[PDB]
Amino acid sequence: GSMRPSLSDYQHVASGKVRELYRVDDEHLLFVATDRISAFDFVLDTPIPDKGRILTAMSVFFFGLLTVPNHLAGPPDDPRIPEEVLGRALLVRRLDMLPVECVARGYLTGSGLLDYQRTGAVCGHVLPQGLGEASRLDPPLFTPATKADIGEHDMNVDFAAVVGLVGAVRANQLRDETIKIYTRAAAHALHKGIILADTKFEFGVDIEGNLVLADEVFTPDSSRYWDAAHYQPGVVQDSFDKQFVRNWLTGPESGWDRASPPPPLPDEVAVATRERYIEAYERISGLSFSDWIGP
Ligand SMILES: [Cl-]
Ligand SMILES: [Mg+2]
Repeated sequence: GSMRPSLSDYQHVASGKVRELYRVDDEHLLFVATDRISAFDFVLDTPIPDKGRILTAMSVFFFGLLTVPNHLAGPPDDPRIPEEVLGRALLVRRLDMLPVECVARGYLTGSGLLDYQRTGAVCGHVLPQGLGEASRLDPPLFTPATKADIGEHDMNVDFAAVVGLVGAVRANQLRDETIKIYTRAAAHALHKGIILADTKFEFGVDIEGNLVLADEVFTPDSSRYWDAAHYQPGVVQDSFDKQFVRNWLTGPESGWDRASPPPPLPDEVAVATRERYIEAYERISGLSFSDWIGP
């Protein structure tokens, strides 16, 4: 119950599209989720109320589910967390981050599908003929990418590229852990009626050289969430979380031409989206979001 510090007491160190990172001390960071939401590669003007809190709750749930070491350095109510960001910020260990976007795909969609349609391959994996949109990939594929321009899409790379980034043995480890963790999480979600079609992890290494899962894990921003009840290979699957937002923006009311920066969302669309996040979280975790901490 020690008096919580102000966020202004920490040094702001980086800023992403919907996340923020603060230095707490030499060895610790504060990892903050905002209520911002992105669609069609735009951060939208309208925040989704409680999104940050809900996605934080989701990450914490999955870190608990998985056996691999992770960057969490205290509980979700740790006194080092400012009141202002309570429930949407975690106290974490500083790590030497490995510059590889560790992506697993259990299903063929997005840039993976496009690469396959162009080349017959994805990230060095030569796939069977006859696959298409939302085809199941079994075993799941390790489809690493690297971050690029401020700017552009992530660049899909092959295993050799990853070896050149982190070392042969470490690259093998990245591959193995990514597939293992995705496979476990995917089966868990599916059992609850939610497909995790793919996911992106970042790992770092601690002072001793151990691999440590960082960043956020298995959120609908880092993973494609689909409703299993409606899964049909061969057609584009709806985003579990973002479909109401997408339909509104590209629909009759928005007055926005997606083929040529989107307008604000109706409040009713934002509240409905908040409800979809809570549904995803509760169904997957078996927990109640009402028990999740807040200011
Ligand atoms: Cl993709
Ligand atoms: Mg997050």
